[PDB]
Amino acid sequence: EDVRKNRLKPLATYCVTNEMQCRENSIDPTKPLAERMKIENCSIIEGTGNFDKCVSQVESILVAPKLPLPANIEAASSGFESVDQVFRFASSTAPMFITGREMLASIDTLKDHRLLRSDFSGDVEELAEAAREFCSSEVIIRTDGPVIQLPNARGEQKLNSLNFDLCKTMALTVSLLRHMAAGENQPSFIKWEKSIAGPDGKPLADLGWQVGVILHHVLFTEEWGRTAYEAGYSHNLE
Amino acid sequence: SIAGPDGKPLADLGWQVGVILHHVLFTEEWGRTAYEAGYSHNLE
Amino acid sequence: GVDADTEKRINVGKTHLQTLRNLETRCHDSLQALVVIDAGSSSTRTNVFLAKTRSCPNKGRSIDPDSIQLIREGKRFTGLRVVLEEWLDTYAGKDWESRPVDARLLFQYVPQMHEGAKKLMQLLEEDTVAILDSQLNEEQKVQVKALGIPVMLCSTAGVRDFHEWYRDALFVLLRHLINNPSPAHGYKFFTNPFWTRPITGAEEGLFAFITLNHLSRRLGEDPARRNDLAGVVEVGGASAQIVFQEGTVLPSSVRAVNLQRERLLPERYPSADVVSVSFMQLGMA
Amino acid sequence: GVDADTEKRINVGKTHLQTLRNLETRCHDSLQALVVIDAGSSS
Amino acid sequence: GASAQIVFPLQEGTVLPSSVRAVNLQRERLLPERYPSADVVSVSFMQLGMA
Repeated sequence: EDVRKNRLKPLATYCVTNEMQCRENSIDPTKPLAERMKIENCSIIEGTGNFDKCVSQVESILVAPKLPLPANIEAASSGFESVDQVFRFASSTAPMFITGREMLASIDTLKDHRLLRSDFSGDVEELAEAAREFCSSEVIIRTDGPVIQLPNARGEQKLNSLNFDLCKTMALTVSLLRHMAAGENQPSFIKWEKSIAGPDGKPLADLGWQVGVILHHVLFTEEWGRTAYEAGYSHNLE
Repeated sequence: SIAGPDGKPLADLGWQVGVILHHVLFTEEWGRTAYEAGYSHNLE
Repeated sequence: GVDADTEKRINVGKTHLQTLRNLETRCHDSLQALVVIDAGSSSTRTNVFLAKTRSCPNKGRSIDPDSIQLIREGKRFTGLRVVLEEWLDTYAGKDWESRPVDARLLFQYVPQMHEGAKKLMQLLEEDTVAILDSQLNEEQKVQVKALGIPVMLCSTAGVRDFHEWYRDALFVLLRHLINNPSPAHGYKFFTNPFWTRPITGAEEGLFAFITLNHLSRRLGEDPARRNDLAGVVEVGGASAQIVFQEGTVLPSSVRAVNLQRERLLPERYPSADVVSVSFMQLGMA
Repeated sequence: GVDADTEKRINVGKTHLQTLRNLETRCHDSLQALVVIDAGSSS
Repeated sequence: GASAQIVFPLQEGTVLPSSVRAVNLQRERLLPERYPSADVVSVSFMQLGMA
């Protein structure tokens, strides 16, 4: 019930057309912080278990919203307001890599339950067929943690703080791949990776912004030599 | 010896100061050999 | 006999000078450590890296890009967002979130923000040294300490700007803590406003693109076709990024991000015009 | 009184950051030694 | 007649929100590097033009 532990806090804090765009997305800036993120006339959330309805909602709210958020144009950003407009005007045939802890887990969970084939092709309908069966699963209270019972005896797994919201990420993967296919140009291959292996067989470093930050300073031979070697640690010395 | 602004000479006459300056004055080359490479160059 | 003794003795003396003359002219390789502090909305953790430096005469010192390898990623400590939030609860009152509080009045509690940042920095220094002492051997430590360790503390998308002065001043204090480390360990940690700086979602996506192409051996000096680079779709905790045909007619409202012009890649590396987009609304939280 | 206490306390905190921001931007002077060995016919 | 323009030198060390961008004359190839660096608030409005 905490204000800091609330997931709507980064959206509530940030919220000419910016004031209008926030209000239409239910985040009224004029309203106080307490009722800004508090859902009006709601007390209980009940799971209906429908993947196709989840996909359409993720599409209408997150992926392709009719009234999107400002999405400002900085020195690093291109300028696109939403995902749907990116693959519509700027689609490329260049290979794609889908990263993210919750994103990778969405594909792995379907693979381990035999619903998704061992060969990771990246076909939207093959991914949607496997997720439709998994997300329509029953929940029963057990002696050693709650279990996710798959329909027509496909399998079972323990329910945790990272497994219940996994189906929303599965809908995000389906919706995002649907926009990639709809565009003029389609990528060479669609792959899911946690880390890229080097020439030795083992990865040198993990995926993220980490290596990019090093390189963008390191690659500039003259500037790196002046700050890291000419000045060095000897700079901050009295 | 030539006296400086304080009244006392900074260094004695000869080739000594000239050898220092002819390496020192070249800002880029001096920074590459004396600071970029430095003493850390001859290290196994 | 006497001829075999004389010819070998001369050869040993000749090869001795040849080896000595080579040491002066040839390039020397030295091991260097690189520290990157991953400061986020959830946690602030250290990342220790290793690289090979090439010391050539009249050319200077440069890091081999392919030699960059991560050794160990540190433990998850309290985020920078919480550090300032606790500073606002104690020195401005819990009402700060809704009730308007003057920023000028909080300028008197600056050394109190320094003490709060000191508490986190000492733990990050302790964790880094623990990795360096356990992962490096004795000969490696001689090269690592003598050169100096550059630190790159970056606060990613998720940490709020606060719209005042709090976050900007905290970074000035953080840099001072890094530039003044414990002399006990011997590891010369240092930084500057260029390395230690707050980063945005769009910037994070661009660095993630440079990382992916470097590890896949795609990003290099020799061009294959504009270099053949692979795109990335990273859906993180706070923000999601999409960074990725040829000479396409693009609208005026949207600009194609050139990594060379934006000072992210040098002129010697092939030109890369990419579509860089970041959305906070698609991030996990 | 309370106004003189608050205004001075803010000023000390403001001048603390001003000095810290200056150290990062301003140039630093360090003493260095240079050795020249005069090798001749006599000594 | 058609459109109104307002171009002026930017305040030294402004807030500069990510919604807007500062137009550098040297970076936009309008002025050479030998001339002093200048960042301006360059805006044009069709709705404010005389006609």
